Amino acid sequence: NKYNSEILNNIILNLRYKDNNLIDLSGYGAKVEVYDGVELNDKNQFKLTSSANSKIRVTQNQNIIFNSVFLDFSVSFWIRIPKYKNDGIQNYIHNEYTIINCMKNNSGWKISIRGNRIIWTLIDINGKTKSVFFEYNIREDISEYINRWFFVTITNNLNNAKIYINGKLESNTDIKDIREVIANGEIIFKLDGDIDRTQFIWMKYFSIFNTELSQSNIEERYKIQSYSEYLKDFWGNPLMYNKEYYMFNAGNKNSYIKLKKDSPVGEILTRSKYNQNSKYINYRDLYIGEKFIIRRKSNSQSINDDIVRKEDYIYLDFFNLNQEWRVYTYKYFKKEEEKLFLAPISDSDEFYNTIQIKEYDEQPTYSCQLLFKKDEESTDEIGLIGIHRFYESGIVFEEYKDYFCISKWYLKEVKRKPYNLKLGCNWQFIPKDEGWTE
Repeated sequence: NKYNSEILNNIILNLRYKDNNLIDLSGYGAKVEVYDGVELNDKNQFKLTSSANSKIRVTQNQNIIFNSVFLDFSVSFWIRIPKYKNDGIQNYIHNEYTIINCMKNNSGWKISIRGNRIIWTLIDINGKTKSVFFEYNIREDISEYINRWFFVTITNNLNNAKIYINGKLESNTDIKDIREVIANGEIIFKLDGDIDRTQFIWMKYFSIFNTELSQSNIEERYKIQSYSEYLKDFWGNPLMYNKEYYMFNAGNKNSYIKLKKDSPVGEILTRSKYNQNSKYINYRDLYIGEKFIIRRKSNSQSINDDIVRKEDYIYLDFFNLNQEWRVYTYKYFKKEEEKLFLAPISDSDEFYNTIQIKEYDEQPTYSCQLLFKKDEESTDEIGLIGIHRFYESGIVFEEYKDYFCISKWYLKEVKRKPYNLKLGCNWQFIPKDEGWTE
């Protein structure tokens, strides 16, 4: 409809990937210099490292007779900040480093990071300062932010500086007392401060607007830049085939899958937690439970790797001590839910092995759903993969226990609006990542 141009309104700088480089497609033609230390890929993601040559310099229109200033302006971008090093806590919490700086005659703005806090700073013509920040908890079991791509938007008008995270307002600072801010300085993208040589930042879709973006407009941009045909992993990157993944359940965040001893089923256990005793941090381990791997079903030709897309037909396997086993459901079960069947790769006609990976959520998410159908062409849906607490009435036992299950119930629950985010049928895949050490 070319009606999707709405999120381009008032844009004055739009950094985009093009021919192994970054260029401003705003139409105002800013000069962009990307140095050799900046890693760039087609997916619009760029990485800033500790290297001196890891920087980006953007030059804007020069102001000859008068000073160029902003009244209302906004800054948009996605970012992924790696988790702190357990052995480098002090440096993480105390050393602030600039990631992006835009100033001329000591006036302008900048974005800096101090540990788990992202900071927006304004400096007027007098040197007067004002800051608004977003800090995410580092003592939480499962963080929605640490080492995961998330959307940032900072808007400014003459009275308030607001920080929006993932389309929602998180912080606000009264800036009425701050004066004019020089806006045409060079914009330097580069890590600057006393940082660990291993520190890095990933950023994507950096843009500036010469207006105060509305929440409504920010939400739409959030939705549009979150949209993709491929599914994503726990970190927000594209989901792939033939890649080792630990499985996470949105509905039961502190649980993981473990092949139950002496059984062909997966039991659900509680995640181990940070063992040391730092008073600053806490988290549940993520690299635990069975190591799963997604294999392409339909047309399996020399599968070495690749991207998983919505509606793809797959095989959900996992390694049982070097051997690659598979996840199945019995073609027959009468309970509302039953235990999934874990076993070697076979063609048995006693159970279903084909899964279709879906996305029932209409809003941005990194979760997906796993559905077993009679077959690819059939519309008879068997059930969705999830977690359910069964009742093990032993002759003396009398105990309830969580199992990796399939459920007929979910099939109707995923239909309810708004889409249920708390469902135990929402999964996320976690691959080892340099940004997360435990």
